[PDB]
Amino acid sequence: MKLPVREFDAVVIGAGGAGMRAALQISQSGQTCALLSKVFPTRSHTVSAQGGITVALGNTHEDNWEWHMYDTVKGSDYIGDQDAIEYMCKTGPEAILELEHMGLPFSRLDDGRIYQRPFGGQSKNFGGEQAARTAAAADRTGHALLHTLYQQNLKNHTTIFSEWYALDLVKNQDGAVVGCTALCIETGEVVYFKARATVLATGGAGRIYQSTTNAHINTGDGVGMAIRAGVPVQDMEMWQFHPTGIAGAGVLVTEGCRGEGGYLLNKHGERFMERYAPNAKDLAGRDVVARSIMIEIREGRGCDGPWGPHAKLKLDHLGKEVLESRLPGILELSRTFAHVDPVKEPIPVIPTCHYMMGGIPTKVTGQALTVNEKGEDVVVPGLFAVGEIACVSVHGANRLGGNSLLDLVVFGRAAGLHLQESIAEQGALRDASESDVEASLDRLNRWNNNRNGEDPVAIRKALQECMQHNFSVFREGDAMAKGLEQLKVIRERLKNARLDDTSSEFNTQRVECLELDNLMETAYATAVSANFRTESRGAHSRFDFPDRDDENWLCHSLYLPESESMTRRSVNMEPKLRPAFPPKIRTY
Amino acid sequence: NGVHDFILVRATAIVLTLYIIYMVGFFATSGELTYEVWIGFFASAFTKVFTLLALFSILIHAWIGMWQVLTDYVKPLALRLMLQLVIVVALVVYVIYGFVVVWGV
Amino acid sequence: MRLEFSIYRYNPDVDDAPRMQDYTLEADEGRDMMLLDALIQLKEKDPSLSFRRSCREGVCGSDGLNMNGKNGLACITPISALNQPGKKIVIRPLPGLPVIRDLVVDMGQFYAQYEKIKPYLLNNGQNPPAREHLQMPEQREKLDGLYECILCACCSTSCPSFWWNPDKFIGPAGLLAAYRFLIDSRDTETDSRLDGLSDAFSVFRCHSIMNCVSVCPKGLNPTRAIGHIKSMLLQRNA
Amino acid sequence: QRPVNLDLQTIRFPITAIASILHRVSGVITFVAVGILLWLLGTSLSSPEGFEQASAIMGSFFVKFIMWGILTALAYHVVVGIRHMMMDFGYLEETFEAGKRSAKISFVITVVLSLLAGVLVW
Ligand SMILES: *Cc1cc2c(cc1C)nc1c(=O)[nH]c(=O)nc-1n2C[C@H](O)[C@H](O)[C@H](O)COP(=O)(O)OP(=O)(O)OC[C@H]1O[C@@H](n2cnc3c(N)ncnc32)[C@H](O)[C@@H]1O
Ligand code: HEM
Ligand SMILES: Oc1c(Cl)c(Cl)c(Cl)c(Cl)c1Cl
Ligand SMILES: O=C([O-])[C@H](O)C=C([O-])O
Ligand code: SF4
Ligand code: F3S
Ligand code: FES
Ligand code: NA
Repeated sequence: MKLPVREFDAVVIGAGGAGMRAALQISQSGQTCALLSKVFPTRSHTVSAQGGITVALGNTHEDNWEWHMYDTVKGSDYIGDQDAIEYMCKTGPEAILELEHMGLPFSRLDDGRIYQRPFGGQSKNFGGEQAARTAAAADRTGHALLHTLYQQNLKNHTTIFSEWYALDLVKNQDGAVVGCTALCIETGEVVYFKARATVLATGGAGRIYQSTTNAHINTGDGVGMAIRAGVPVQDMEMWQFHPTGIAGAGVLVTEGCRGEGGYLLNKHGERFMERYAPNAKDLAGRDVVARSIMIEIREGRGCDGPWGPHAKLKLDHLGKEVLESRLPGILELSRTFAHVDPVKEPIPVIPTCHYMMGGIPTKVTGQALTVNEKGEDVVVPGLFAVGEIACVSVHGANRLGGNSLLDLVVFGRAAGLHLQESIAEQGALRDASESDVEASLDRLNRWNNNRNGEDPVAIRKALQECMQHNFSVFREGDAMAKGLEQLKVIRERLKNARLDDTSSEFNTQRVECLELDNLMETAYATAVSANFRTESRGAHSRFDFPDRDDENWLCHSLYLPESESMTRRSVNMEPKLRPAFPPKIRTY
Repeated sequence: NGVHDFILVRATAIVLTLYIIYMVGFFATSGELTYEVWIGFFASAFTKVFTLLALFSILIHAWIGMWQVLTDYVKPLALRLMLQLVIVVALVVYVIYGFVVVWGV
Repeated sequence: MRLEFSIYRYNPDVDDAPRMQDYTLEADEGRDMMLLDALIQLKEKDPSLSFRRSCREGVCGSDGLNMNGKNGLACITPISALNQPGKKIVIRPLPGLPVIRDLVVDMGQFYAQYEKIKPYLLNNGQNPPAREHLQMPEQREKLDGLYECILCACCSTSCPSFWWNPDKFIGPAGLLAAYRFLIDSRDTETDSRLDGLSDAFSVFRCHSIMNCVSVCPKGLNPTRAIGHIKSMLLQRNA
Repeated sequence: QRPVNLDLQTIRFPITAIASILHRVSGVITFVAVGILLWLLGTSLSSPEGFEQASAIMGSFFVKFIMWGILTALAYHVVVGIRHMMMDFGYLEETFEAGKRSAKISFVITVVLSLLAGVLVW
């Protein structure tokens, strides 16, 4: 060891929703715990969440967790694992009331109960009448949730290493994950965090695209670290494009706008969602509403102006009072980034890269999964994942509105709840050798020595443009084969990219270069996967295979990092408290 | 404590605002300021008492106030305590010197 | 059309003291952009320029800067609001905090004052709710204008009283948070809290300068909040 | 050890901020003025002679100037101080608009007193 070693029971890489809940839980469970985060905890993407948390509280009308389980399984287009989805919807209510008790400032009904609003994909009686089960604080829920979880961590004296950048996982000579190396952004010091349990909770990667609702810091760091560690990623081709991003800006306006009574219009003023989805209308599944708006545009029924091609989102008829009360957040957003006052005029929107369905495969416990040579599941000793970085999978091929926050809290909790048994079950892990740790540093050492290489700025731009034109809402076999080839090229250029800033006192340049490596691995695993799936399900939509193929593709796709090839995993269809929902035709 | 200061300062302010109104009252309506109409005003019991009352008010108000200023700008403990000593002795002098000036009129 | 900047620079390993450096950026004339846009582009040209940013939509509170003399968020300050013919756009770190590097400050004391006021629900557990704590819409409104704070540090770093006693005075941001728990109906420790704010510095260092109000990117009003706290304090200890 | 941006000259200050920095200065000045005012008042009472000696001093133009400043500083501290107290008692709103509005009216009320002060001393 020529590097400081900091030892903990658990090291939680990431301090957003899932990571902070998990930290909080692990800690109260007796164990030591380090919470790492490359930004100050409350700046994590979770802060920007608006709509709310979907959960069968049954405050707004009498509800039932199984109704929510149905909505999810259907919304996922039947590759969501039913046992996990059952766990989520069923646990939900208690896990969420728990937050209210932590002080989370939810909005209120007249009787004093948590306010709930209608949202995309929410029915009573297994596909029946429209429901309203998304609990919210105005349209600032993510902000309320995150700040509450931070305060809870403050109260609880959690150990938080703020503004430390995790570099790469560390593997013992047994293939078990025994912590990771991290770079302290302020001082430049590099350290080895040594843990019996490394929990990855690093969020999404919408920045592999050219336009996204995601923060600048969403660079799939977790996906890269995992891939480089030899750990497979799953369903990487399922990328959810939110129907209503602000045109020519990418900044999201909540699906809560449509849940409160707004609808989408095209250039002729037709509420075109009644055509594409007769029953659910503007509250149909997200993948569907996304494609619909994109079709309307692709046939000259889109609108135009300083924003670019877009659909009109009409709100004005809800009245100033309701808008300012239930949706004040998008009021400022629409005014600021669209120069449109939603109280008078419609908001210019267009589907935008939003959420990463894929990620590291995990059990409900949070334990990361890999497959052996026989294709069977094996647990990666020492590795865990929670939140967007994880593919449990509770969202399958299309996530439901409000279901991510639910996820963060439920599975962040669960992971801590089950950490003791997980550690005991895996047994003592052998120590990492000095060369094991040295290996983690390879990626960083390259950059520190490359002075005359390629410009990373151009490489990133090339990457994002590529994903944008080839792996967007609609995909075709030809484009995907060419995009994939350009990626191989782009990725070569990157192995020779240069770090133009050499300093060590808060050097943001080194960070952004380290991040780019992960943008790459993620973008790549996505492309290789999107090619592999020769069907159309949820968000994934190919023209050359327009049908959902339940005979060959009722499963997850798995990207094996070592051989850079694809494979498959079963979708679980065995709940415990009710019979499985059989795959049927999915229309809204 | 702070709530005490907060109240004391504002209380003395009300007293001193009444004193100023009363003193500006005299000045604004007296005209020919002969040595005799001046000394006559300051022989009055009302004027003697109001004035001493006003001097105490400054002692308290000014002390609290100057303290706030010092504890923003004057960091070194030594120098600050020294300055407070002056400021306070000064204030106390004010009240005593007033007791000497008006009592003898 | 060309844009000219003057930006604060400092790197302990190179710079003896801080310094203002000149920058030029070619800007698409027709289109308008945000200061953070410019900053990101300047970094392509000079990769050494360090600053913070994340959400780019004025919600996370990362990129607080003193722009043309006044605090705010780069991600939502339009170039057109800072640009005047013949004068450079001047960009400096938030005032009063230690400067780590270039435009990045050490938020240490800011967070410290935040923790000091115990910014978490304290409910003594008696008479538990059957499910969620019941809070009537009327009570929930009292949180409005208080819970939205992004801890961006704009208000506190523009307050003189905070400049002079950053560790004794709580500052606008913090006192706002304190009030946010002082009027939360679900918080049962109101008196205990108030007793911790009765010294001469915590709350009373505030003169109503009102810098706090004019800078808050979320349009919140720390002055009024500190106002309410003083009432409660008098109500209790007077 | 680290630098800090506290170069007062590089910062915008609103009218409300001006208003109180002056309130502070006017206060400190008034603290000195009370001794000077007492020193004068004491003279003008000790004897008939001392009084003449005082109104003699008050004749000097240089004295008349200082005397007007002293009265203007006090005028300010009182007006702006009452503004302050009015907020503390709820007669004034603590919004930013209401702050600016009242800070201006304070300045005007002060200029009017400052004149009536010169007239008292001229
Ligand atoms: C983008 C978005 C998403 C969103 C939303 C609005 C927006 C603009 N509104 C939602 C809503 O109303 N309801 C809902 O269910 N979901 C909504 N979403 C999606 C949701 O916000 C996200 O899916 C969710 O917030 C993900 O949370 P998670 O905890 O998984 O991720 P994170 O909050 O972004 O946290 C990431 C943390 O990891 C740290 N990090 C990342 N990389 C590193 C490295 N390299 N080293 C150390 N730390 C790292 C970050 O610092 C951060 O703390
Ligand atoms: C007569 C001699 C006086 C002196 C020497 C004096 C001095 C001071 C001083 C030193 C301060 C503190 C300044 C600061 O905190 O920046 C202050 C504040 C104040 N002054 Fe006076 N003052 C006098 C009279 C008055 C009067 C007649 C009023 C009536 C309005 C008044 C009203 C106030 C108020 C309300 C404050 C509150 C400042 C605070 O604590 O927030 N003062 N004064
Ligand atoms: O110390 C102070 C400074 Cl520097 C300023 Cl700028 C202001 Cl406005 C005030 Cl009120 C005080 Cl006390
Ligand atoms: O529309 C939203 O508010 C947000 O996009 C919700 C989810 O679930 O992601
Ligand atoms: S109160 Fe306003 S200025 Fe202060 S930290 Fe919060 S958002 Fe920033
Ligand atoms: S800017 Fe500062 S002094 Fe008070 S009203 Fe304000 S916190
Ligand atoms: S970058 Fe998030 S607040 Fe400006
Ligand atoms: Na995921």
